[PDB]
Parts: sequence; C-alpha cells; structure tokens
Amino acid sequence: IAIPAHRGLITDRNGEPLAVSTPVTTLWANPKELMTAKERWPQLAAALGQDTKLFADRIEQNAEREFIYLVRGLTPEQGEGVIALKVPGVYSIEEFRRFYPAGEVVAHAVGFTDVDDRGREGIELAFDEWLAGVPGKRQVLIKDVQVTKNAKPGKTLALSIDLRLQYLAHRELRNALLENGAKAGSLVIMDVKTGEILAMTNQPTYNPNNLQPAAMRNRAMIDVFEPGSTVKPFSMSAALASGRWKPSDIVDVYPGTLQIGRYTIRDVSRNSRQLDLTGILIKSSNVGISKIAFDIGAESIYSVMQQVGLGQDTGLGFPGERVGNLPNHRKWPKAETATLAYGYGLSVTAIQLAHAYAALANDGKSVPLSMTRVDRVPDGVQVISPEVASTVQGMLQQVVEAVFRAQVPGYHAAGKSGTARKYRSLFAGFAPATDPRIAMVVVIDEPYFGGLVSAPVFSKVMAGALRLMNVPPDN
Ligand SMILES: *C(=O)N1C[C@H](NOS(=O)(=O)O)CC[C@H]1C#N
Repeated sequence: IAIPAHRGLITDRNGEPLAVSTPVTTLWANPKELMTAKERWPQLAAALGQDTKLFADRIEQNAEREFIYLVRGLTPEQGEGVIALKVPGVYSIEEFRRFYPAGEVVAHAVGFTDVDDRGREGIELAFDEWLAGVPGKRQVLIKDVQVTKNAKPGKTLALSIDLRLQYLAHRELRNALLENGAKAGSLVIMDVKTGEILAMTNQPTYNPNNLQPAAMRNRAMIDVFEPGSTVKPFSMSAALASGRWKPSDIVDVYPGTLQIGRYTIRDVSRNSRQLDLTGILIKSSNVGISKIAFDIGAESIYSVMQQVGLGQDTGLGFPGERVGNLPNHRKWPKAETATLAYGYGLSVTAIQLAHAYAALANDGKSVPLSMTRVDRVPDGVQVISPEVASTVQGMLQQVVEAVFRAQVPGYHAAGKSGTARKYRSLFAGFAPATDPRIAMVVVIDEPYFGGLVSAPVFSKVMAGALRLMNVPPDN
C-alpha cells in the first residue's frame, strides 16, 4: 500500500499561499470482508451521505475485487467518525487534497490537481515533479506490518506571480470587459529586467475549488491572434537597423491608401502626407510601414520578429502553451511584405507579445521568461541593438504623450495600440520610459475598436502596478 506524500506549497512571489496540501482521510473497503457485516452497511452509508441501495449495489457488483474506494477527501474529523464505527473491512488512508486560497483570481496560472493529487493543469502540472515528492510504501497482510519506505514530501514553489498585481489586473480586466460588452480577454504583466511574469489573468475564469470550457482557457498562453499594429515597432526596429532610415526620415503616405496589385491598404487616420518614423507610429499608418518595408525588405523584418520571439516557442514548458506562427517565406512579394510589416502576416500569443515588448524595453536584451520567482537572473540575449531599441523606446514614448488615453499619470509610459484579427482590441507597452520596469499586454475580445478600448486599461493597470512596485515617478 502506497503512503501518499505532502505536496509542495505553491506561493506567489511574496509568499502568499496559492495551492495548499491539506490532510484528508480516504476510506477504502475490501468487499468480501464487508460482505460479512452487511447489518453495518446502512449506518456506514448514512455516515457517508450515500444512498443505501447504491452503496449496497457497489459492494455486491464488485464482490470479488478486494479493493474499492468508499469515499475520498474527507476531513480528518469525518474520517475519524466513520472509522470509530468499527465496520469490518473498512480501512482508512491519510491523503492530501489541494485547496486554492486565491481561487479564481489566479486559476489559470496555478492550475490544479486530479483526484490522485497529481498535477493536471497550469503550474501544478508544469512543476509536478518538483511539487509531488515521492510516495512511501507500506506492507500489509489482514494486518499492518512495516513502513518499508518513507514518503518524502514535495518542495515549495514560489511563482513569479505577484498576487497584488494579479488582483489588480484581474479586477481591471473584468471591468474593462463588462464596460465593452466583451466576454473574453487577457492581461499579461512582465518584469522587463528579470523575465518574470508578474501577472497573467484571463476572462472568463473559474473557481478551482468548486464548469464551462470557455472559462478554462488560459487565453494569455493559448489564444492566438494576428497582432496587427502592435508589431509595427519591430518593423521600425528593422528599418532603423537596416542603415537606411533615420527617425526623422520622411515617408509620404498621402492619401492614406496604397494599392498593391489588387489589394488596397487603407490607413485608419488619413490626414497625413509626410510623416517621420515617429509619426508613422503615432498615426499607426499601415501605408507608411508598408513603404518602409518595401525599401528594407521583409527578410529584415522577419528576422527581428523571430529574434524577439513572436511566433516562437517561449520555452516556458507550460502545458498547452501555443506558439502561433511566423511564416518564413524566404522571399516575400510586395503584398506579403506589407502584410508582415503591419502585423497581419503572423500569429502570436499575449505572452509572446509581452516578452517581445520586454526585450524592446530592456534596451534590446531579451531576458528569458519565467513563471517562478527569479532570484538569480540569467544573462539575457541581445536581440535588438541597444541603439535601435533605445530609439524605438523614445518613439513609443511619443506615441503615448502625443493615444492620450494611455498616459500614466506621474510617469512617462510607452506603448502602441492595435486591432487583432482571428477582432480583438490590443495594447502593448512598458513603463516608465526612462528606465523601463514592466511590460504589459491587454487583449479584449470585442463583440469603437482598438486604441480607444485597450489604452485606458493599460493606463489604469500600469498606474496601479508601478505604485504597487514602488517605482519612483519619472515625470
Ligand atoms: C493596427 O492594428 N491597425 C492599424 C490602424 N490603427 O490601429 S489602432 O487600433 O487605432 O491603434 C487600424 C487598426 C489596425 C489595422 N488595419
């Protein structure tokens, strides 16, 4: 007989409990021994809150089986009372069941265990080996003999998640969705200096202690979408790295449309003729980014997008995490060149978009993603040259200071809105601009598109998050 071990505590990064192994009592029975005390069954079935006929039928229909479960996960008290009845053939196992003290606030990130206390979703699965420990062994007849192997308890795990920032993102996402009539969305917050995921919240959500498939989707890691205008900063990074474009260089986007063979690119804001590179992001001109893309070639844009991880495996090993797709056409005709440049030529997740913005914010160095508390930060990879990244940072700062609704009072912030397709309203950005600390992606699944919807969410979550992290105001 196996001796189940104590499963490791999961906490947030500051030690708040997120998943707790609490001792329970499980009752199993040997049917044939139970068959010799049938007069005891009704009171046993009563004590278990079980129907007498259902109970009696399960014993008899599993007659020659010598092992069946009567009930699992009783309180130590409830289990004590049953065992006190001294019913022949009724035996107890001291087990552990998981309880989730933060419930729906962090459901998808934490995940949960199965009936056997084995990780089945989220962190519980991803880190199951760390958390599980090793069962002990117990030899029996009927008579109990020896504990021939001890259970070794699982190990504690502190997530990267900051429950304070997680609750703020949860509250603000839920309010943004209700205000917009939206039914689904996600919000990711990442530490750009450490790679840590500080908050990862989805809607709808569920209480893991108490089901609908929409509620179980860890959307930040599995909802894949074309990121649209939110990847124009990486097209611009390619343009600045090509050697052919200064930030003050000009593109004529008049009249806000561009015909490529048969398709017509149409800008959302068509009151522009000459725009500099910052102006192309401020106006979010698909025409401007296309014309720049034609000049530098799609290879250089693909290459930046690949390097910052869009459409690439995040490496987290999180279960069910999706990768999206960044097609490598090798040579791109005009239409595919433009389409990649303004973000409809690829598919990404919110985690990926946030990681990509984190590398941009961290002066072009990508720090590896982590879902667990990072005490020793691994060396990052320089994926965009520091000069280009710092230049794109400044451009994105001007985008916010002018999408005025994204301004973060007390701080210089940077970011870019977009409309995703699969429509979703998006904002990706980071703050403070002078020494970036956190990056954020907001995804709102729309039933009044784009920047007008997602930017106030960014503003409010960033305002709260920077203050929760005691970031000194830089404005
Ligand atoms: C980006 O995703 N774009 C370009 C344009 N402006 O985007 S925004 O939502 O105003 O910031 C319109 C939507 C989408 C396209 N095409």
